[PDB]
Amino acid sequence: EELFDVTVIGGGPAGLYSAFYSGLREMRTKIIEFHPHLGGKIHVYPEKMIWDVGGLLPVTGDKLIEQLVQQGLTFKPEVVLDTKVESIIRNQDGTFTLKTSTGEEHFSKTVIVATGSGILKPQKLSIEGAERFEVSNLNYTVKSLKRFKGKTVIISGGGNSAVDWANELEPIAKKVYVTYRKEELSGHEAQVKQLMNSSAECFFNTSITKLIAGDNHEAIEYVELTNHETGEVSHLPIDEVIINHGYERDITLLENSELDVAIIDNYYIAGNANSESSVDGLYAAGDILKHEGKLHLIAGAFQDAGNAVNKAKQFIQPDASEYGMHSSHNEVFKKRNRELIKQMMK
Amino acid sequence: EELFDVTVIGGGPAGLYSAFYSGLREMRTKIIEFHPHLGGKIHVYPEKMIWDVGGLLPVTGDKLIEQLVQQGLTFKPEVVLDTKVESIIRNQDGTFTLKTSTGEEHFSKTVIVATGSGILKPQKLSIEGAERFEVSNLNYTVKSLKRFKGKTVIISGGGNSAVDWANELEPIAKKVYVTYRKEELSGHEAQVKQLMNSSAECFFNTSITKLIAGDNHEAIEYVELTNHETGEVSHLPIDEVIINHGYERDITLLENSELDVAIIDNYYIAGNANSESSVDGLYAAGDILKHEGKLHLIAGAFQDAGNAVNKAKQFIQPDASEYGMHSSHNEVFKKRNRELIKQMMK
Ligand SMILES: Cc1cc2nc3c(=O)[nH]c(=O)nc-3n(C[C@H](O)[C@H](O)[C@H](O)COP(=O)(O)OP(=O)(O)OC[C@H]3O[C@@H](n4cnc5c(N)ncnc54)[C@H](O)[C@@H]3O)c2cc1C
Ligand SMILES: Cc1cc2nc3c(=O)[nH]c(=O)nc-3n(C[C@H](O)[C@H](O)[C@H](O)COP(=O)(O)OP(=O)(O)OC[C@H]3O[C@@H](n4cnc5c(N)ncnc54)[C@H](O)[C@@H]3O)c2cc1C
Repeated sequence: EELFDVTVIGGGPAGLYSAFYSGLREMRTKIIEFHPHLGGKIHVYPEKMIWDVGGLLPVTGDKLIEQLVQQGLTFKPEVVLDTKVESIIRNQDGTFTLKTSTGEEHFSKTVIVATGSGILKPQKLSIEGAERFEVSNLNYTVKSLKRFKGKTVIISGGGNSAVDWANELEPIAKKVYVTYRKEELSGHEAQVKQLMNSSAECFFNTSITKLIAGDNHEAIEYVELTNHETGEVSHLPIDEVIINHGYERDITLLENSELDVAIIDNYYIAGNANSESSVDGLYAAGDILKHEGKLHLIAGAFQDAGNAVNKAKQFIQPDASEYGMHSSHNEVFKKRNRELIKQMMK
Repeated sequence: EELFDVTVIGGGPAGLYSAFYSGLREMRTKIIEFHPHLGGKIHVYPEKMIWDVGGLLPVTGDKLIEQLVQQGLTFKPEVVLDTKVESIIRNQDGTFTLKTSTGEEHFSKTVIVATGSGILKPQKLSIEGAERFEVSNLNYTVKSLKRFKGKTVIISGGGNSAVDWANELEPIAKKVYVTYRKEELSGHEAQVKQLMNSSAECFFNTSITKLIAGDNHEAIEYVELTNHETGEVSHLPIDEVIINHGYERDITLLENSELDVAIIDNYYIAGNANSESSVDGLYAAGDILKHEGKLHLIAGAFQDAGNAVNKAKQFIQPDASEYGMHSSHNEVFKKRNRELIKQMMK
């Protein structure tokens, strides 16, 4: 059949390294991700420097996502993006059937749940036809600090990530505006006092009411603002717009599944130090995995993934070795290394 | 006193990441390594490509040692190189005294044992004054493939690690010689048959009996060979000499200690999923740590190290958080990020 050895639900660090290590151990591997892009929660902070991945000199999240996606695809898994896994069923023969929000079905000998803290969607701007500018200069994350160098940015919404974004764009942007719909910027008073003594201009009881494209482009050239307590309707020229109205979560995967998988605190999968859940051949890796030695770092996701994959290989092939062969000596990389070495000699 | 918070014994991946994460959590950190150079077992294979470190695109061991050492020194720990720790003593107050082969003493609130598989020294060539040529062209490891491009190398010894080197130098070197003192090349018949089908010339019952330097330099220009069954004494011009007569191990650290530490299989530290040993404030990380979920990868060294450090911080400061703050938002990196961002904006 179309029966995979290992199917990975989720495309963040845990899922990607599962796909990678599953390929290192020569299993037919699939990875299913909700978003149209792989990478996981790091898409929430692609502009920050990341210092605590073992062996990485500091990189931005954006560059880290690049490296992880490349590593996850080394063995060319079946990649199913734009797909919400809706439920997991354990068949009587012991294999698994994954049902997507479409009803489409996937089949696997083992499943590695790497859904992290779930499906995150940024809450969209409820302005008529605002999606036109998503392809240009209407953002829901700070994709990179350089993107905003010398530009004029307005941030809609307060608190959440808003105060933190403004504080890191203040020394980079030409000007930073913040518009909040309440009275006080809903952060913690530690970082809101630096925001107000510095080069950020705040508008309270205001919201964006129309995105005005250029007569020459389709980028946002001006923005219309509206006061909720006085009533004034002003216009403002900007180079970039960033929306921060929060995130929507979807964690329904395991509730919607008929599986006696043990769950901690109504969300996390109750696992052991080897990433095993209470259902045979169903493993958890990454933020979804909870056990007494779970390390709440990206570095821990790699360990969960490797432990999960190593268990899956022996579930499928009992006489398989219990540990994967070190990459430095694994012939699985012979041809790939061949070209890399040929470039190393100039 | 000179009482450190965390002292790390061993400077490989586990030790290096312990020092880093110990610095991330703002503890006075020391790291002690036997060799003149940090890096650990990766120095045994600095010429190989490493694919399975989470988030690293394939890089050589040489480059990985570079990256790990830089990360391990991020917070400028006290680095004691060229130093063998001989024993660990638990003081009455619960702190620790580490005694070096000199008798010098180090003091710590916690110890993180990251000694891997022990102190490794390559078995030296027992030829009079052969160490003169170590600084020139007599090597005991393949430091890099490019070093040997288009060169003529003689490799002494015929063990399984001898055969592996020749097979990766065959398509790079101009010519490869292999000399073994026994009758049959004591590898496994899988790669020993590949050795003989190519441009590698083997000499059996042979060993080097004198190294002949250049009259103009002091590198080895010719090498003297001797047949152990015929008796011939031939001479051979070579560019590089590589000795592979095996390694000497030193694992006496935990036998020499009067410490009630639980040891598995007469070597490993018997730990839990949080890198705790049976002695309070004494942690183990990396290849020395054994427990049911230990991952035998560099990737696992990072998890062991992080879990150990997080436990040490709470051993030293009970009210400290049990998880270290994520690097992407940790003010401890403010000044360093300041400089990096200034370079990122051109
Ligand atoms: C703001 C912030 C900063 C951080 N900074 C650091 C740092 O500096 N260093 C560090 O080590 N860690 C950091 N972390 C932690 C790090 O983000 C997590 O450890 C890591 O992202 C967890 O990886 P994961 O793959 O387990 O989960 P995730 O990264 O959340 O990946 C889950 C993926 O699976 C998808 N998914 C979920 N449910 C489904 C479904 N039903 N069907 C299909 N796909 C689904 C999601 O869309 C997502 O793409 C930070 C976290 C946050 C929130
Ligand atoms: C040939 C080979 C290839 C490998 N390839 C891979 C690969 O591709 N991927 C992968 O993930 N893993 C690989 N590994 C495994 C990897 O090398 C180990 O997982 C890793 O080195 C463990 O790190 P460590 O810091 O725990 O131990 P080590 O690397 O052994 O570090 C221990 C350090 O402590 C020092 N030390 C020991 N005793 C003392 C003492 N008493 N006083 C002071 N210092 C002391 C030692 O000199 C050494 O520097 C490979 C291993 C080998 C042997």
